[PDB]
Amino acid sequence: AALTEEQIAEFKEAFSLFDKDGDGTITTKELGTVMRSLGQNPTEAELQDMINEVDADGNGTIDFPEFLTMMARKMKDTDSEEEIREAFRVFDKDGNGYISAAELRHVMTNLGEKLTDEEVDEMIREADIDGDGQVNYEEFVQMMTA
Amino acid sequence: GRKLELTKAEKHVHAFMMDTQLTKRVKNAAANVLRETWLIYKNTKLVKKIDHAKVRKHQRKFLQAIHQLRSVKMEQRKLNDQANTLVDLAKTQLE
Ligand SMILES: Cc1cc2c(cc1Br)NC(=O)/C2=N\O
Ligand SMILES: [Ca+2]
Ligand SMILES: [Ca+2]
Repeated sequence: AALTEEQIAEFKEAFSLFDKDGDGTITTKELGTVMRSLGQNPTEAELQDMINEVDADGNGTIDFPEFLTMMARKMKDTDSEEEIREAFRVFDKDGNGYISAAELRHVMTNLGEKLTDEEVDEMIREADIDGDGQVNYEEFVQMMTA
Repeated sequence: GRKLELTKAEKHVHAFMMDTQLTKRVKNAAANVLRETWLIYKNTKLVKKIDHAKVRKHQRKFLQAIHQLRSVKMEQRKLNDQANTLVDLAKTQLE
């Protein structure tokens, strides 16, 4: 657990994503707002647990010191290839490892936040490696995570 | 930068037993797993004649304790991924 001086200043900006009113401390109410804006639905007890796991002095909120000290233990990352491949698999109707360019355009222009037809053109240009109108999403994901 | 990488999950459940409610739940359910495992074993292997009504009672209490422990473990995994969500959000500022 070592943080560079550069990581410390960047995590100060990060603290403001949570400390919504800027009074220097993260409360359960603020974490609920943050978590719901990320599309999750923690219960009150779950929010209290998140606070309590980091709140070193037991005053009920998280200050930047406690915030920063716990980030120091959580810096290890790992690749997302398999999880991304599983998101593509949601749209593999026949479970054959393929999604047609036509079906990918349909998905991307109708579900989620969506892409424009121009943006989907660029994505398919990269995703349809063999030029056969079909996306082998395992290979596409392996290219993007290489 | 980090590109598509995300915070690595801890390989084994090991967190949030500060909750007290989760800690009490684990202690009581685990003790009941021990209790009902013994009482099922005694009543199926250490008696002259099996009392099946007794066996059904302790099988009911056994499955409830086992599934209570499963419920705690799933709640620990949920809490751990909620916490990793917050870590991942903070790490977007490293870019
Ligand atoms: C950024 C952040 C991380 C965490 C937390 C609260 C905040 Br904010 N509570 C936690 O247990 C945790 N990581 O394990
Ligand atoms: Ca605040
Ligand atoms: Ca505190």
